[PDB]
Amino acid sequence: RVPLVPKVRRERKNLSDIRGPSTEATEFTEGRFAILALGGGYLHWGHFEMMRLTINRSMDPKNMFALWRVPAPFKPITRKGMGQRMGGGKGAIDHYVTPVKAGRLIVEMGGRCEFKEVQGFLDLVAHKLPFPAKAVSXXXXXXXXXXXXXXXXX
Amino acid sequence: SSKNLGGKSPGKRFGIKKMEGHYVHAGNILATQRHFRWHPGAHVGLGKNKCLYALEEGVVRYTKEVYYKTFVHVVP
RNA sequence: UCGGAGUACAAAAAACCCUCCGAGUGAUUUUAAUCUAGACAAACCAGUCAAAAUAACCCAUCACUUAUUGAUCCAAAAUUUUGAUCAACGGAACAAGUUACCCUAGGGAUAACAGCGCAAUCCUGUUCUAGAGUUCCUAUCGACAAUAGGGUUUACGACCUCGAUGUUGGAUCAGGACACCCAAAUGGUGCAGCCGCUAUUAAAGGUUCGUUUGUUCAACGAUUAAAGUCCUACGUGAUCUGAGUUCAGACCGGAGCAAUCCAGGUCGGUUUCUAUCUAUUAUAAAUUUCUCCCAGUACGAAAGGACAAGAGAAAUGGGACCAACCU
RNA sequence: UUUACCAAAAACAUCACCUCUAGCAUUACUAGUAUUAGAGGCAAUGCCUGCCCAGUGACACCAGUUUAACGGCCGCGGUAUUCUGACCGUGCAAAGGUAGCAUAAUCACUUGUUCUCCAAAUAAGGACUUGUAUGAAUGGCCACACGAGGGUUUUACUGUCUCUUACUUCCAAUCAGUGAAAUUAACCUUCCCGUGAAGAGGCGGGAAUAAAAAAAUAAGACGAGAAGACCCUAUGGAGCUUUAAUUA
RNA sequence: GAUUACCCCUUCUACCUUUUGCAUAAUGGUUUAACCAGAAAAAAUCUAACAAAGAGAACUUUAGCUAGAUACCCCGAAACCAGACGAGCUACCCAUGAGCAGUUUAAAAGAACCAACUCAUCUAUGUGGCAAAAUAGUGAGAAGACUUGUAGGUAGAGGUGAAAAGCCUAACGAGCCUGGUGAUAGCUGGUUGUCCGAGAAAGAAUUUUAGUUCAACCUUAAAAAUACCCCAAAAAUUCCAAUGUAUUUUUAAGAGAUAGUCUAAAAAGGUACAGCUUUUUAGAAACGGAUACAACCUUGACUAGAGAGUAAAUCUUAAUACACAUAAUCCCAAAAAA
Repeated sequence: RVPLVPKVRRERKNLSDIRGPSTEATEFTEGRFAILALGGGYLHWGHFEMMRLTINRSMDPKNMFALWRVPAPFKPITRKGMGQRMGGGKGAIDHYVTPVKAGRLIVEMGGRCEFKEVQGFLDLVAHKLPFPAKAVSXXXXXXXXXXXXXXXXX
Repeated sequence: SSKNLGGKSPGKRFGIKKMEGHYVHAGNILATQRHFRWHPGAHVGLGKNKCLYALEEGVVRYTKEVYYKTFVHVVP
């Protein structure tokens, strides 16, 4: 998965995606189980692709479907040549990353409901990410949000 | 090292020189703008640079109208 | 030099060897005649809007909307304007190199060597467990990622130093770190045994002699219980060495019309100091190896083949001595 | 013969070879006359010095001549087990390196490969040639003899070394006489861990310590000594060279 | 400061210069004495004379004119030019003299070796020396292009040079002396008594970045104004009531400054590196606190006083699974979990 026409100039680093806690993609929708982000960070294309390979090799034979809410990275990464100096124009683009805020759903999976497989797999995925991943279901997310609001009200 | 090239352009200081409620004089510059942000009202002339000015002595007043135009008037 | 769109979120302005596009004009039709207020912008100088009066009639479209130029003195078609790519664009009317033969004024406000800050790069301990290992994730490996340590590599920054911190290597003299090469104590082993592999604990001692080339290396010879790594201004020139390199010559090759250069290869090239202060001018108890004996038994088809205990020799080294040998 | 005072060398000079300019007089040349004089390159001698005059220079005059004048002397494709290309085709140029030589005072890759030398040879010698980047008078290839030049291998002999030891003399040491020097802000002058413009005897906290010399060791006082000779700055200076511009 | 007619203990990081910042291991100083570096009035402010006139036959003048009194320091080159002095050093040459054993050898001033003499190959010593070119061992030439005495010639918009950018009186990419000359230096090193008030770190340009010219500020002496903190009418601000304030300019002269940093926030570059660079906003620079230490925390800065009340701060809080290199602890020792 690569950008069709990367003629667009490299984008500056806003850092607002790291700071901002967007609740936009937190909507659970049809997915019974999902992955949540506990911190802001840039998700490499290799991370996402190898996560796709991870969910493909771990695919449940009976019933499973993989849905990724995270789109292909629109943000390139700029790096100067090794051993060079500062300035003298921008460097070369190594690869692309997707800005990820707090609360955004990384991966949602359709299928039958089993806690044993889901929790474990999403834990493995949690070990495969630079930021802590939270395996989420409707009841657990609603109970955690209600407990956090009730603990903030006290 | 840098292939791309561009220059810097000194500001012409576009904006509004006078405010509503202020007492101005005839021939005084009201608002210097690019194209039309606002439109000239009664007793207010229009320039080639699209800069509104006061025709006669009076007080500046801003009034919005929707038929979406913004008029500046001078009340003697 | 200039114009527009972001960086530069709801009046201005605001940088970087930040980021996108545009100009030194192109064309079609009507034509901008005299001067009175009053404002915007503005360090200087250059730029915008314009009621209203008079004489005579009754500027405008495209190149998204704006850009699209030049201040003095000096020349000319003629008595009023036309000329500089003065583009290094606020503009010395008119001009290119070299100096390792160099000199002076200066600067650590500014480079190279070392230190320091940083840890991309460099090295290494780990986290997750897909996939190899016939079977078996983790004896031995770790797709892809994640958390760190270290300050030996290559760089960044230019913080002390250019009224000087002398930059490689070798010799000499050491000290320290442990990520242990060897000797020691162990775990696991796809560990029968002997030898290995992997990991843990441990820096007390030791860690050789040569050939080629300046090596930092590397290849090779002979041993050894092993021939560890790094730091100490990549230790050590007021101890030495000048082999490398840092400057006066002689050639090859390349570049240049030439003066001459090259982070290229061959030869040669005097290295100054009498110690003022601080510091220093030893008590000791060790350390390493080989050989022999039990033995060629247990074990094993065969090949193969100890732990312990005992004995005799050296070695390095500490502290010594001159009776013999030797100078 | 040459940098008197860091270079004595392959450099310069030297006999010799060649090119080219001078037919002329009484304080150079020279009281000389083409076998003479000036200029240039090369450098005994031995074997040779092939091609190119389009450009520059030079000579006869607009055209041509002239390489021991300044200089220059190619690429691609195809063809027989493998490989290679005597041969052929083609582009370009004024003409495309002939003899000889060659990992060389030249070769980047490189410590080319092979052989000799050594128990081991990035050096050395002898060969091979895809010569990055040899070449025939800035000469080419060899050469007896010669060299305080630059390299390599056996023998002989040695305190060079394994590995140092002893002795003699002049200093160092003592006493007496005569009595310096650079250096020096003032100095009551310890160490460690940290900090401080980032390397502290003067700061902090711990450790150590009665007060003063002499003979010795050179770690520190970023020791002493030279207003860095590298780097950069200044609308600094000077030497040298030109098709920089401007001209007695 | 205490303390005894002396000392130990407690309280403190030389001066100066240069700098964003120096006790700094950045600069200068052995000490002392002495010597030693702000001398120019146009316009202006001010004190006086007279006043539509002043001023000693000259100028100004819609209150001027005249006079007096007030602000702009030194040292230093490398080099250039002119006039001369220099070949008793050395380089070459002219004239006139002198010197260079011995041995093997075929005729051979012929070859080779080797003393004098002429050179300075290598090593060592010497390194404010014996000596501002040495001594010891060793080595080259040594009848030749040799060495040397004396008398002469050639000099700097040059001479000479068996040619090294060498020599020309101990340092020659162009000698030395004197003069131009107190050459030029935007640089660097310097610039001396007391007290009081106020008190600066960046707008555009420049054959410009280590320098200048007016703005952004500031100071002196007078006048006329008003100005800010600024809510709703309106377009983080741009404006304006009211508030409690004091100032904001106008004019007249006169300065200096324009090679700065860090933290906090928002950005850009760099690697979600840097005591990193490039911007915006804010703060910043006793001797209290942070062990010491530029900004962090507390505080705005009279002298004197054997008074008092406080600000910040100081010693501690967080845990469980039937790896660098000299001597330690993140400032002593310990402690505990108002």
